Amino acid sequence: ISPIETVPVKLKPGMDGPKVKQWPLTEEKIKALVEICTEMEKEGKISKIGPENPYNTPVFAIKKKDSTKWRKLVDFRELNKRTQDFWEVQLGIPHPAGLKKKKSVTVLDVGDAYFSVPLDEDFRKYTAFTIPSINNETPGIRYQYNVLPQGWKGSPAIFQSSMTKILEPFKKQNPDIVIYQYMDDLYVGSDLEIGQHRTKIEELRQHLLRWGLTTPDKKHQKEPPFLWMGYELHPDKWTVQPIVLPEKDSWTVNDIQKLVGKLNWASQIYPGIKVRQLCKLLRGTKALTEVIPLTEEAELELAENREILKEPVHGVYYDPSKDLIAEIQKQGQGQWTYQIYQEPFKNLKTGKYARMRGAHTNDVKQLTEAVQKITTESIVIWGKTPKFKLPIQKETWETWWTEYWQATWIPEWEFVNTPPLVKLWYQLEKEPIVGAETFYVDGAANRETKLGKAGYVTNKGRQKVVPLTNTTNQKTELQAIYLALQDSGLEVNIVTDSQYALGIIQAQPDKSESELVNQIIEQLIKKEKVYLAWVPAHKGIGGNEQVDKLVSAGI
Amino acid sequence: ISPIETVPVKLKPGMDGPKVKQWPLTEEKIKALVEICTEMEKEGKISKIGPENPYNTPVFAIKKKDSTKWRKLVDFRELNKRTQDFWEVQLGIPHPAGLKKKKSVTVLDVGDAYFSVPLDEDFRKYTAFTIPSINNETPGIRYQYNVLPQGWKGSPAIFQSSMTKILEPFKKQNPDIVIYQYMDDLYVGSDLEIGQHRTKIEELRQHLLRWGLTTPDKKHQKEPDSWTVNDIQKLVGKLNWASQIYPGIKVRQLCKLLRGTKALTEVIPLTEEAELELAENREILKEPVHGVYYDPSKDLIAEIQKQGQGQWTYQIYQEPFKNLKTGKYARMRDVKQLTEAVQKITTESIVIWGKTPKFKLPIQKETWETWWTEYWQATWIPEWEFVNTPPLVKLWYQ
Ligand SMILES: Cc1ccnc2c1NC(=O)c1cccnc1N2C1CC1
Repeated sequence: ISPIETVPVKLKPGMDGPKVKQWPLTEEKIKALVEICTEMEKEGKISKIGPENPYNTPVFAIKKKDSTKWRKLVDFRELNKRTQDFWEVQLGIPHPAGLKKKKSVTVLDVGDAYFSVPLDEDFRKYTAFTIPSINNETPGIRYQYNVLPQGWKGSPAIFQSSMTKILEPFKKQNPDIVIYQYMDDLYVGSDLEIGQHRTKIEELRQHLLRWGLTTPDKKHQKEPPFLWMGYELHPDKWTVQPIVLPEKDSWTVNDIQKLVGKLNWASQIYPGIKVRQLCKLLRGTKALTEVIPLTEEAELELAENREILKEPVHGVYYDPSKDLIAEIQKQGQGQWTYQIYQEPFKNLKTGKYARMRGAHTNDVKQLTEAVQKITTESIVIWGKTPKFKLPIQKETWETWWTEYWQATWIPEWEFVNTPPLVKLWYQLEKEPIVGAETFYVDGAANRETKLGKAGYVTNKGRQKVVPLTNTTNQKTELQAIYLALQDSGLEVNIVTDSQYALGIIQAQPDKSESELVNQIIEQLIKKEKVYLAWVPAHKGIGGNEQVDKLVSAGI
Repeated sequence: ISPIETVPVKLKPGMDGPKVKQWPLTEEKIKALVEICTEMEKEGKISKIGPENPYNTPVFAIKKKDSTKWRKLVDFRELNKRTQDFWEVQLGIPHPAGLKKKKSVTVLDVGDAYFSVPLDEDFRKYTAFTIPSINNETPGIRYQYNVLPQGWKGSPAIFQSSMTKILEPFKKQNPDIVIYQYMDDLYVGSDLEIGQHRTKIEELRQHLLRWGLTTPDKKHQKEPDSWTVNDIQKLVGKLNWASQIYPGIKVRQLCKLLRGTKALTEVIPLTEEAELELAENREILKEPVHGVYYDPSKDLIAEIQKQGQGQWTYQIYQEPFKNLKTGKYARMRDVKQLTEAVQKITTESIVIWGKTPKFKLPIQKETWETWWTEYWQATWIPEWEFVNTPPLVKLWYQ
């Protein structure tokens, strides 16, 4: 019971009530599922016998772990399936990083709640179940619910909803003592002199109890630094709690998957944790029990992470509004990271940004990629975008968006002297240097035979070819550029028959992910003027027909 | 009291109401949205709270023009696929192939009409949606529409009879002025009436208000030597490549010119199969030369806008290298630039084809989801896709 207002529930169009029977655990079952089913009325009437005309559902008694009485179970999956797309789903996680601070909060849990709130009437008939009645020749004991049943998604949606109807008059009779709910759990908090908080908790617990929901407590029963989804929190600050136990090698992919788990959750506030190499190798591993060999560096990502994991990293000022909300990206963990903060020391939120995206999306381009995670993140956590303290500055940034082939927009960002990363490492001259030895590029290789060819041919009747075996044309065309650079100085104009090959260079990448490209970059960083230019894939172009030849024949 | 006075709106066989998302709106953005929705609820019918229906539809709050107040721009994109596209057969408002030919077009936001005037029955439940709460601290409750939603194409389909009669007294007093209703907007277009249109439009902006409350709040007057070798790497390269969106037309005897090697020297400049092919091609490049380029009201209109610098080139085409219109928007001093182009194009695809195109935007997926809703005024929502990594210009233009 509860004098509340029932929510209409229709069965997915076309379907009908569950026809699922079962077959007994003898006296163990029935006996347990009766000394209890009889209290489904006489001790809070939660169901009514009404055995013949309806459908059915799965009766089953369990209970074991840390208690003293045989619990019942009927998480009816058929009914469960004949209505379910039905409600709007419970779906959100308020990030502590933003929960503003109350002076004192409290978490009154709620009694058996998803059973207090009522359940329709032009429905209940499908929440029936048969308890065989007597021994073997058990006549047939049949009930059917009258309230939200345990394990039927109507329950959480309807419930979350019946309780915020009830919490409204209160939540109106006294604003400022605003609250939050996530399943039998009301995290009530306000900035009240503990004393009056003590009673205004009574009122909440009282207004509850006159709508059923008999909130079990003694005006706040619960260890004061609660366990959220992780997020051990307190009006003081918050944090995450137990974070490890990695014995020693025999490290299967099943484990590594969880370690990047354990590590990531932790990213929240522990500065500079950084999973690249520990999930790096985590590839293929199509099987849990595949004890993947760790690596050299993973040891460092666990290492450098290990020591980081002390306790000189905990909480935030929570949202404390009126303060700019600076967010600086102290980026450069051989990857990119950030911390959202408010005032001086203690941080607000710590989050990384490793970029598993690109043929080396530059510092500049990786940085931007990161501002729209913070920007996106901020917008959700506090409902606004942050002031940005960026290790970049005009020029570098300035010119790149100004001249990058795609679009982007960034909030107030301001620079700070630190490890620069301003990737203006190498730029390309737009007008073919004259009084320069233009090299003709071409590399090739066969599909079947792994026979590749590192070409090139200049206007000074020069030429060379370095053979390669075990490549693909889109590799030979890059060594086909490395050479040209490697066999010249200062200037140098390269002509190629590859849109791809240049796309790399032109994107002006960085970081070793493909050593040809890794060096085709270092050359550039130090070669006074360069100028890649494209020429139609072969088709007899001047200079290109020539080299074309060199690298072709040999296949 | 109305009272009963609906129209039987329904969904295509094998369908369910949208169950979209709702982008996490800036707080101020919700603050208003929460206002717009409360006046709406007390303004009756237009909205009423739901609680056991799953359908949801993205909702944004924005401003329009030089800005002062806000406005909800509700994203019925899947309810369209879900209803309109189906209920696009009968109710449908067909498209006048002269509206473009009538060179001057003013468009009126005659959409407020859709509200209280008519309504949904038995189907209100699909126009559901939610107004958030920063960080989901509260279950930011959801409303339901009880009148024609100023958003979905399903409305004007309903409102074409009321709208027709209303515009009737004018369609005569002022005979053939092509009037096209598309979706909450009217493209009343006309011949180059010497700057005039200013007149007739306000004449109609007024006729609407007299003979009805259909209100296009305000006149709304949208009243419209060195021929270096490398030079051929360029010339040829693209030339060779232009004609691809053409048949195999000559370039080669201009081509071959660069034989041997040596790239900073000038070639010619003066030759047969050179000048008489550079030009031969030169005259070949003029919009109308085309071919079997046709619209097939049956295959989607794809579009690809290419960021130019201060300028932005765009290209609406139905299927591969066969552009059906390929011009350039361009306003010096940029996300909020694409914003103005993606709108310019759709507002033009419409006047021309009765349907917006599917955008392939050169922007990071999410740097758009964060603020397309900044300088985005128009009420419809072109369906876009983020195509990146990358396009190929270095010409295409000149
Ligand atoms: C887990 C959780 C989720 C949402 N809000 C809160 C909490 N619980 C708290 O203990 C809490 C801590 C600090 C500030 N607000 C808090 N509260 C708010 C209600 C006072």
